[PDB]
Formats: sequence, structure tokens, C-alpha cells
Amino acid sequence: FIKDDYGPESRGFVENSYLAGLTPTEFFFHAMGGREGLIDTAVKTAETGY
DNA sequence: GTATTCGCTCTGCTCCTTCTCCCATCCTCTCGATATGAGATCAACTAG
Repeated sequence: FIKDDYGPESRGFVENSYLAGLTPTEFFFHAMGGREGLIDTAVKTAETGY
């Protein structure tokens, strides 16, 4: 991306469906979001269990 | 003789420092590391 690109593509809007398939940038941004979910799931457990 | 201070003490108030505590449950597997006898004392015999 160009510098200072606040457009939807650049900042992680996946304009495709799962049937259409994600583009490589959409794939990476989606992996980032899913990683957030995985970290939350793996980090909340200790602190909720305590 | 009372102002007036004034030195000194008594808390007491924030704050910074220390220190001590805690950090889900359960389960499977692999892998590495991790002396000896002589003399003395005593007590049980073991008989005289």
C-alpha cells in the first residue's frame, strides 16, 4: 500500500466472501484478527479461573 | 499580667520504599540428570 492510506482495503476490510476467497492482503489481515481471537481465548482462561 | 513570642513535642499526613503474594483445570508422551579392625564396656550367659 501507499503511505497514509486509510481506505477500506488498506486497513483491513475484506470485501470478499469465504466462497469468493480472500486476497493475499485480506488473508493476512483476517489472520491478524483471528490471532486476536486465539490470544484472547488462551489468555482469559488463567485470569478467569483465578 | 499579659502580650508574645517561642522552643519543643505530638502527632499526622503523603509519599516513597520494601516486601510479599498471586498468576484455570485436567490429561498424554519423551528426554536428561541423579571401610576395617582393635580395645573397652557392659550385659548375658555359662558354666566352675
